[PDB]
Amino acid sequence: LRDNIQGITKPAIRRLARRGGVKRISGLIYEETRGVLKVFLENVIRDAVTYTEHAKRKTVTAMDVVYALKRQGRTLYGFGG
Amino acid sequence: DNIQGITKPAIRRLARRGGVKRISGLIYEETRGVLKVFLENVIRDAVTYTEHAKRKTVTAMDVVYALKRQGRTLYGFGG
Amino acid sequence: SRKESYSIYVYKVLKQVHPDTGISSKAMGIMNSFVNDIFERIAGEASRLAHYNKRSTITSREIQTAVRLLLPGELAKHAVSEGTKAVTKYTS
Amino acid sequence: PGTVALREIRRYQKSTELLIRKLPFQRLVREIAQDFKTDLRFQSSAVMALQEACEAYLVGLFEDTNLCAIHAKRVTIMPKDIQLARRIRGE
Amino acid sequence: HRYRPGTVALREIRRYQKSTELLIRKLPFQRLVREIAQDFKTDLRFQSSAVMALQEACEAYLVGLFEDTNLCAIHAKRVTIMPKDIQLARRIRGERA
DNA sequence: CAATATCCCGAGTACATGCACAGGATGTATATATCTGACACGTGCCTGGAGACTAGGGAGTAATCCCCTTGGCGGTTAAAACGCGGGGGACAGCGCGTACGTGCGTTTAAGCGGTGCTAGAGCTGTCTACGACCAATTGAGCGGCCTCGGCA
Repeated sequence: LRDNIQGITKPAIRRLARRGGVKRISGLIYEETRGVLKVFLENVIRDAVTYTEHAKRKTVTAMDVVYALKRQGRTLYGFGG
Repeated sequence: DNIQGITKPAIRRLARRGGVKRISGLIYEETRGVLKVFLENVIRDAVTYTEHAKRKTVTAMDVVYALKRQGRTLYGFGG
Repeated sequence: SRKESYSIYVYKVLKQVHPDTGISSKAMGIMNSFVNDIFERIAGEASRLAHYNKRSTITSREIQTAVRLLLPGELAKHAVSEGTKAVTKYTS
Repeated sequence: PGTVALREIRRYQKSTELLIRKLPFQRLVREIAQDFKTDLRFQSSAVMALQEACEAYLVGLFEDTNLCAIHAKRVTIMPKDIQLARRIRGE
Repeated sequence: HRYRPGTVALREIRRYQKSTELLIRKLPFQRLVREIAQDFKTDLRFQSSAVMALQEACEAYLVGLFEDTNLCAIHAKRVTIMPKDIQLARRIRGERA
């Protein structure tokens, strides 16, 4: 895959920011926030793939990512488990 | 009252280990607030593990298990 | 094969407290997750309590303690007062 | 002046939609998994369950980041605030 | 002879950041954990080593709170710590609000 | 340059530690065991691919002044250092709990047969909620009429 973190386009970061309650966003927040999101994805999808490899599956499934989240103190309600 | 025996210079020592140069005079009576609530939250659990087992002295293991529960583990007294 | 869920007891309890009201399916999955999260936390803490005291069983008191640790505040003294209804009725 | 930026707050705090475009986020998660193993397949609900957890982390970080900008007497958030909010949080 | 304000504060850092000894007096902290305990169960007894594991955990909490507080004061251009700093640190770590 | 301080080195200092010892409880060792689940076999689904198209968004730019940023501000205390107070620190013993052992007997697990609760079924069969549109309201700014204060 090419460079797909650039697909978290600047306006989308502003939407997330706007939800969070902030008025004014310096231009260096965009390239910092992509950095934070890529580090979070790495540390959850690694666990989700290790739960997958244990079961001899190829397809990653919703319970794998939910168990991956559950161990990091970041439990998600909505997809079971 | 017994909480005022967490004397001003003791707070300064704790602070000095933490690396702060200069301490506002409002920090003394405010810091006592956070110590008093922290002790409140682990003694509730330590006396809970005590009352469970019917004994009526709090052991080192009780305060270890109380601290372990709240994510503030100590290695020292019995893991 | 059957899949099993708590989905009917949460609905049954909803009609206990809001007789006109309902749940959307997506908002059922929340309760069906929440209710089994609190199951696991009680089971896990009650299990450790038996182990620390080197018991094998898990009687009522091995759970009433696990609730009185795990719940935050008024919910502890309410849930303890609620569960001691249930077993007191059951043992008659 | 300075009012339309504030009008957006009242919009996005009322809606509960997902705020990142779906396909661009899905192709990023396929990229990041390739260095863990080649030729995964992702279940369509797994990709959603990532997105729902990401947005809920990002928006929690901007809530905790703004508090730092207020502390420095500013309005504008800056990377030094994100850095503080992550260091003090323990990331 | 008399030093400059600042000189002795940095001398104290290099002292208490090199020792590992306990910083609160024993008896005054032992009185405090008894008073907070008797509000929850009357006529307790403590083992002599239980109160030590309280103290060694408290000091290590206080010292961590200050280390995370100073980070706020430094960010806010000051060097002096003030209550408004602790309220920020303790809110981002999710303890109080 | 003077002074307080940290650094450094050797004497003299209890006990801590590492060890040797007796001995006990448990890890081993062998034989037996079924059954977990490994493995093998197909079942059938979705994960994926692959197209056509609009319209939403995204990116870009332009103009610009808000907000940040900086300097210089004036005002008051944490720090410094000392004097100065009482309080944290080191021994004598009581007996109460904790442990631990004994015999306390409550309940669970298991295997038994019967049976009704639940959870997958529908186009169920609608119709709450979901857009779609209309209508009201307030508020703000721009014209317009009219007393009076400073000037000929």
